[PDB]
Amino acid sequence: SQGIPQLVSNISACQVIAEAVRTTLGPRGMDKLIVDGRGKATISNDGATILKLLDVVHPAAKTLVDIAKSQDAEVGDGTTSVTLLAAEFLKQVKPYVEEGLHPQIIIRAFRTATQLAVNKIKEIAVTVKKADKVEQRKLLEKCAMTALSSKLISQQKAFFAKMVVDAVMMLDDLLQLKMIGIKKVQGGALEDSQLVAGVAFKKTFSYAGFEMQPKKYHNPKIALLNVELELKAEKDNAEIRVHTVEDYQAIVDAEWNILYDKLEKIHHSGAKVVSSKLPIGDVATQYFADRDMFCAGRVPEEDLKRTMMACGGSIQTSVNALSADVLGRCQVFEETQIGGERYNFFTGCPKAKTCTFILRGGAEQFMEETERSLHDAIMIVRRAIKNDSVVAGGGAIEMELSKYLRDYSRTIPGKQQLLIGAYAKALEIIPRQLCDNAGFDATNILNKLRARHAQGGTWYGVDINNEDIADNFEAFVWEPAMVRINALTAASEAACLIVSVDETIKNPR
Amino acid sequence: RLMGLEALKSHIMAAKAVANTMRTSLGPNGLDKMMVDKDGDVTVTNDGATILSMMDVDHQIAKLMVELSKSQDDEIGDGTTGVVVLAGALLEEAEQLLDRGIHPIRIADGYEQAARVAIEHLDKISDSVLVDIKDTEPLIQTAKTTLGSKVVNSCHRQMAEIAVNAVLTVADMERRDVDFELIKVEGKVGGRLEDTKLIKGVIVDKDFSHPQMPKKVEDAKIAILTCPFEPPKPKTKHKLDVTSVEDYKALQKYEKEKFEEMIQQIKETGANLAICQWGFDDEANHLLLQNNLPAVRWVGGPEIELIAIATGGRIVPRFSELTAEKLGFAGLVQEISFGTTKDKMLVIEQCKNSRAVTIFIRGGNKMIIEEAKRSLHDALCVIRNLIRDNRVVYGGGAAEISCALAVSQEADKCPTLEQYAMRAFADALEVIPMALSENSGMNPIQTMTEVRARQVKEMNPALGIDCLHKGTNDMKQQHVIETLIGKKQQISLATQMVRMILKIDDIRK
Amino acid sequence: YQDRDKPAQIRFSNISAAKAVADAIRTSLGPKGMDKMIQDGKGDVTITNDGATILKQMQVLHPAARMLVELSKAQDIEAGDGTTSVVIIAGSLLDSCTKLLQKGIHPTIISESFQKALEKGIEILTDMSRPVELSDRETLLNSATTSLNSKVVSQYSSLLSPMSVNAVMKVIDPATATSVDLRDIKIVKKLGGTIDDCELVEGLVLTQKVSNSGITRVEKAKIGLIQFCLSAPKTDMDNQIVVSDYAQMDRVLREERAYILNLVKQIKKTGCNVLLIQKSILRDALSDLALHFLNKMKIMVIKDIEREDIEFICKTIGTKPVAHIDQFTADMLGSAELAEEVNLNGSGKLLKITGCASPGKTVTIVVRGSNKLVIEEAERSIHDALCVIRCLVKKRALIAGGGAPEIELALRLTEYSRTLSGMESYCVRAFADAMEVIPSTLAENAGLNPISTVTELRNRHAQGEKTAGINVRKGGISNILEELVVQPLLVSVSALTLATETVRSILKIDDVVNTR
Ligand SMILES: Nc1ncnc2c1ncn2[C@@H]1O[C@H](COP(=O)(O)OP(=O)(O)OP(=O)(O)O)[C@@H](O)[C@H]1O
Ligand SMILES: Nc1ncnc2c1ncn2[C@@H]1O[C@H](COP(=O)(O)OP(=O)(O)OP(=O)(O)O)[C@@H](O)[C@H]1O
Ligand SMILES: Nc1ncnc2c1ncn2[C@@H]1O[C@H](COP(=O)(O)OP(=O)(O)OP(=O)(O)O)[C@@H](O)[C@H]1O
Repeated sequence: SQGIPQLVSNISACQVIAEAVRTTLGPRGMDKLIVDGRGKATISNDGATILKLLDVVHPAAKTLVDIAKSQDAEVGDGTTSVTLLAAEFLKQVKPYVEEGLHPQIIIRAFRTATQLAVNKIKEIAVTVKKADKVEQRKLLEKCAMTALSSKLISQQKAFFAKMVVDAVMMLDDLLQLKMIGIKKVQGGALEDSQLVAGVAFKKTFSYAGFEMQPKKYHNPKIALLNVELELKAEKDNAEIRVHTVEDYQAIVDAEWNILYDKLEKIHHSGAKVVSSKLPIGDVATQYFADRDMFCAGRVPEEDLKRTMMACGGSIQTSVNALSADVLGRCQVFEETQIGGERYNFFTGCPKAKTCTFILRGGAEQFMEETERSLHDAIMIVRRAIKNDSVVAGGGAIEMELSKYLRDYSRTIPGKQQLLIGAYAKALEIIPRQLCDNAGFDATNILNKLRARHAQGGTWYGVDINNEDIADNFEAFVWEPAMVRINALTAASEAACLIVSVDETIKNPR
Repeated sequence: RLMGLEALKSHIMAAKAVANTMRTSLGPNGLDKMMVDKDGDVTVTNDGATILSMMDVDHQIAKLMVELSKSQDDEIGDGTTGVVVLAGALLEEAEQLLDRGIHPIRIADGYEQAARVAIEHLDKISDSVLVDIKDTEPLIQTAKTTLGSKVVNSCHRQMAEIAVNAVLTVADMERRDVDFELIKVEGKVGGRLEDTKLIKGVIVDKDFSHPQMPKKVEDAKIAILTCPFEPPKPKTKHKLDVTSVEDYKALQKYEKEKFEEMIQQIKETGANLAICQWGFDDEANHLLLQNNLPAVRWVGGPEIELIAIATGGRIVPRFSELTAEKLGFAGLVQEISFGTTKDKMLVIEQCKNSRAVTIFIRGGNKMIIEEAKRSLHDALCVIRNLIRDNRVVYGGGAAEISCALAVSQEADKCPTLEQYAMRAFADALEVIPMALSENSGMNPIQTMTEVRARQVKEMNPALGIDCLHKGTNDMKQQHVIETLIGKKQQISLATQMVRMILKIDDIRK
Repeated sequence: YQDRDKPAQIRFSNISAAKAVADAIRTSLGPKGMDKMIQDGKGDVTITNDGATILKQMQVLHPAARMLVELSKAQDIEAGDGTTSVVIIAGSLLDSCTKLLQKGIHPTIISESFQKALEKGIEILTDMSRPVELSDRETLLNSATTSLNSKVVSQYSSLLSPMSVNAVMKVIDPATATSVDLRDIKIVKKLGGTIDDCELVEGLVLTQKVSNSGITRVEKAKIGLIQFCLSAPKTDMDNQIVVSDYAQMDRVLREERAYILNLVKQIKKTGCNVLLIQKSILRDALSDLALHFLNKMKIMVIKDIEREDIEFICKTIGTKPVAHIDQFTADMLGSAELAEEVNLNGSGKLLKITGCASPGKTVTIVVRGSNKLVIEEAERSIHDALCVIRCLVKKRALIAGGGAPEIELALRLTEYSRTLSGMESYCVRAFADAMEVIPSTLAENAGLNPISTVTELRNRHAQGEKTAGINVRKGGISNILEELVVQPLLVSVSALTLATETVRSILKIDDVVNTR
């Protein structure tokens, strides 16, 4: 099949990829349940999470997946924005394919209309650095507030808005999403959410060792191990069966000197505190209490992974390789009683680029709804300090580009008039799906939004809270201009790779 | 690959299959369920957490209802059966609103808005119990009515007395921070229901090595060892194999010289009770009889470590590490014989308001024992709730009908689209007393529509539904009292599970 | 349960058969509603959106679904308007009992509960209505142009409106009498002229001709009605006319002359001057010789009278029909001052009879027009204007339109449900939700959201009054009282009583059997 009907078979495989992430547009979007072959359920609203777990077999559908694979590695998210935009470019030119228009004319007008979208955005993007003489701390407190709006923590939203702007300030210029940790523990009020400057864990170590182990340290040597120091351990045991009854005393003593010589190598290294994923028995916490050493086992490996990056050490499984090359360092080591549980944490690392934000609440649904909004509020205040030239989000930049590409289409004669005029209606998928995913009326909003853009509204968009229209530039809902440029050029390039394909060759194997 | 309204109706039909199966098991007159186990055993129960643990449904919607009951056994305890029925009729009322063309996000946010009105109505019609004084006589009568649903109704007064003292030991009433983790349950076949005892400590089902030992230990000297005071035998198995007569006769020389030296070691150390893993010899218990030394024989593996945490001692593996520092403390160590049954348990009581209680439940049939362990844990969370909050609500369906009247009245004050979600929340809240009338053998609608008329016309306080076929309504006089936190989380976790289901619109395997 | 016998499946068959009648006619409600296309068996396609025609053209054969057909027929005689809206109310009512019958409720308990919702539903529409006067001519004039503006004829709505008010004032004494008969107001239409050339005759106007009687003008007319065919002697049995010669052929012609003149001489003794003959097709009602015998006695000839026109005559002048000449008496005669034939340029050859002087008050509205499509919609505009005056006499009250009493009925019955007890609490809850379909239909037919309009209107009625509703002219929620869309109370208050007795009759039907 070459010519027209091969393009129709590729334009229908584009719909099944866009429909998998059509309802996930927006913070209030619907979740998707993807179940693998093992039987585990995965509920996520993130578009990059769904596309990694689909593994579609169609060759024309594998193109739109690999474009989103390049988007998450460089930018970080926005995989559903580049998918619905690249899909709607094809559905407008689909009745023009059966008319007899060549697919190269689709290419020649997609390269023109994309370059007009770049010149219109850079002429309209406003650099917001010290507008109206405000502090930069108050600007991130307002933009992170709209990310937490219409949520379950709207009663104390002024307190949670100050927590995101304090966590981004403690890091360096290298900002990242994976450096911040979010913990979920049950109990307490909603306003008791404290902040940790460093890495903290739940510390489920409930063995012996009390009335000892001083919690204060100035410059301790942080030991990172994966050894088990239990008496009935699976790796440290001795079973010798004999008839000799004075050898019966020896097999109980030599089994103790196996654990004693492994504990003697810990104190010989000079480590003040020791950390281990495997649990630590009571006779090993007793030995450290005699030599005045701190010990805290049963820590997760993911909490250790953020610890070795900050403290400057590394994880060593065996206890023979414990020396000063792998011991971490910190300046503040304290102990709190947040939520009734013990909490160990380090503060003042030489490589202190990681933190942890503990959540409190009376219900688990009150915590998982926040951490979906907390990771979005972190990337909003990350993009604000990074890119100062921002534009209004919520489909405000899409409705302005639909106005600029419409009247310029009437000034260009030829086959580019009916195509770039269809390119302006193809950019309407961003404000339209914001209404249907929020449950509003998509007819009354878009007809009011396009009427506001003709009268002079250049920053009006779709409000996801109310069923009104509002200036998102004044409502502190922003998006960077360079991300919108990179999302528009990637959408037209992905739409070009489906249109330019005219025949599929399958090798017989 | 299902999307649209046909995928959403597949979720409601799968979730109502779990609700309508457990709709008949609501209340004390609920129809019990037969369960065929995998090994061929057939048990019968009416507990709601037991049904969902054995219901092996391969649908992903039904597995979320199983995931719902993983946390409510520890939080609310009593509302396990009703929360599945409340979640099912909420999706059934959402099915009525689905034909009207409403998006599920407005229904999920509409159910969240209507839930806050029912939470605000619960504490207003509440009543206080434990203000300004501590008491145990009214606290028994509230737990005496709830435990009458199972087959321990003939001995329901005895469990009400010991469960009040068990919760009040490990926690303080003025601190209002109760931990249910410190109260452990046990059981064994044999005896009667009146022999259930409560210890201010940890009791081990182990006997002495000599019946002529004293039945009480007044000294706070407990030695915890691994090898007994004899020629030492290993912890796994002896496996003796004699060589010749010279090996066996030299064994006789080694037996006598350790019968006088190892018992000499307990006097220079200063201990009285000798708890060990293996038993003592027949010739060894003669010398313990003269010098007043008790000993416990044949203690299992994990039974040793649970003694040392309550007594505060340390494990002594060899005889060389025997010191006075590794001793545990206790108030009075005794042994209790349950009538003619030679049980002879190790009763370690501290004679002080301590932080360790274990309730040892007996019974003449094995089917009553595991049903009483869950009934005591159901009574464990009830008295835990009264200390944290003395506010209670009138049960028997009186709380659900009174909350449904305030929701339907406050639905008219909402000029949004979510009024239909609030009116559906009023009729879905009343399905818990409506299934109480159908399970009691009466008309489900005639009993329901006469109690709601009684709560409005002649009297403003709420009345309950006489599901036990008592004299009349107003179960405050019938002493049917449920907690406020158990009711405020009943309407919360049922609403939050609907929002997790209404946000799922695609299952792909 | 076992449930071996199934008598409720016939109730579910009776509900679903009547639900398809109301759901097919639901989108034709309102002025901006969608029209309906029908196809006859011969191939004729006629576009008509009037609900009284589509139910006549549906031709249902189910006995349960036929109960909605005469429900619309009874609304045209009792109120004269509101036709399809009773069916959608009765159709949404049986949809609400589908949820009630699945719950285990017996239908005879719903029948006594829907009557209690009807007794309460009348009380809500009474105090919320606006009482007006019948003697005030400004009220009946202004409220009729507002209802006729939404009809097909609106440019002549300022002319046909005072002609309908002035017609009923000569017949009905204003603000004293309660009974209004629309059969006493005959509308005569003929080709030629415009609608502006109209005449209000206090007597009666006939469409026939006095041919071939050459009198055409009589004073002191004693009008009499004869149903017997004044013709030649005719025997239905076997008879024979014997012939003998040529002089015998002139004798049977004289026998036909003398037999009719013997009947004519019987008319002259009672003083009758105007003869009325019924229309007869099977035999000759009037021969050629009988037309000349009444010309010699100066008696006017009137024939070709429909059976419905006979009802207009006896209430006008007091003439009773006679079956034969031997029963012709003087007591069965009427009274008239003058009878003549007036042939205008556009009114046509009509018989104008003035000067009744008889116990009885009837009027006649003579409407002219050039085309045939002009005068037929002029009569439909008059009959739509005659029904809103008849609805105001029996109920001296006015309410807003656009489904505004239907939202107030859905809110007050919900508050009434919290104070009831027993089975009647849930039936009035289903009665309240079944009344919200009429504003939800008007919200969908006006191009708005059907759920977001009726939900905002319920909150406007809890704080305000019945002024909030759906305005189909501007396309949105506005003040119906300021929009001057006012309907009489008898359109709505009879729509509830007639729909409740139909739902009570449908639910009480248990089994359907066929006899022979
Ligand atoms: N508060 C808001 N109001 C209105 N629209 C919003 C809001 N937040 C996000 N959006 C819409 O969601 C889209 C972004 O989707 P998404 O959050 O999945 O990607 P992202 O996280 O912004 O991108 P990246 O991966 O680059 O961080 C934007 O096009 C924007 O229009
Ligand atoms: N004696 C009683 N009189 C009236 N109502 C009662 C009585 N006991 C329980 N209830 C009602 O029954 C509800 C609990 O239902 P049900 O007994 O089916 O669950 P449960 O078996 O207690 O839960 P679980 O399986 O976790 O023990 C409570 O909400 C309470 O209102
Ligand atoms: N001028 C108007 N403005 C707004 N709504 C109107 C107007 N006239 C009628 N309606 C509404 O339309 C409905 C009737 O619509 P339609 O014209 O299809 O039927 P009808 O023949 O006038 O009345 P019925 O259905 O009772 O016979 C009524 O319920 C009324 O509320």
